[PDB]
Amino acid sequence: RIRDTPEDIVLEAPASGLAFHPARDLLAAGDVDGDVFVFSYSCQEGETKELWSSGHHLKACRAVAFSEDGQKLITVSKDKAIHVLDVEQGQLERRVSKAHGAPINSLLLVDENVLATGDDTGGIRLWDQRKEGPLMDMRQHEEYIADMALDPAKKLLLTASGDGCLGIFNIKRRRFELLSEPQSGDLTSVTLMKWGKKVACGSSEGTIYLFNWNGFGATSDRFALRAESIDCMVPVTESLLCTGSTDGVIRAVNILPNRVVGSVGQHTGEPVEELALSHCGRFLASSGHDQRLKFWDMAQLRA
Repeated sequence: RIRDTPEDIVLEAPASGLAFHPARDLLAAGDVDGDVFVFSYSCQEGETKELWSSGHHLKACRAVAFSEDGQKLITVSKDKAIHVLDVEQGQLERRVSKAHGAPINSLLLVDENVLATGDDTGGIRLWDQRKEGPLMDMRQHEEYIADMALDPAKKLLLTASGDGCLGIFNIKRRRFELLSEPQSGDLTSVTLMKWGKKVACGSSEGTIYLFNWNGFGATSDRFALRAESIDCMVPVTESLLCTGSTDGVIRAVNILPNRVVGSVGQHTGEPVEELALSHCGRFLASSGHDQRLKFWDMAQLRA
């Protein structure tokens, strides 16, 4: 009998890296040991299987992303390397060792050639797969790069840091633009909302900060959740996003009107590490310190 969502995936180690394939029912995870798994998921009971694993990283895999063409999975690690794996069978195509001088925490694919990486000391690098060495090396942030987001127009890279600042970098000019005023909370998460008009940042105090597009110096608005922290966010619509917190609860949050819509689900009393949205829009995945990937029905929520 086929369910509304795929069954839970049980892991041997908790995963901070999580991403959905842009055209196939595949979910990638990277774990605290450094291993990388790709799972073929299905709403049919018992039909969700491990497709492949890759154990090439030497330390914790902090982030993973599928290329837009669906052929590659790019991964970054505490081992200070970037990996490029083939989606067919997880074969390592490329390892860039000592890509940063510190552990890498964040990864964003700009286009088929260009990507950004963020490290635990706040360093940003931009890469082109066609060119040896970084396009840009920018160290204005003072603390870890938690998360990054991309201008729809692909001109600006937005960074959320533990230093409490939103960072702005110009990809095309290869330069630093500005750091926001620092917030009291560490900025754990950054996502574009309202057709690219608003930047929403989650904080270590359980606050969502809003910035206006091209008003990046200071917040235009803010509101608190009834949660000690927000540690991950993913947009579901132009007005709805989902948050994960250290209390293990996944919340649906509306933006302007700023309102918590409800709890989507929980990893009972275990921190939520990361969220991702299926290429079809139907499923939210959450990765928890309970060592589970859980799938949530977004059709229910989108109404």
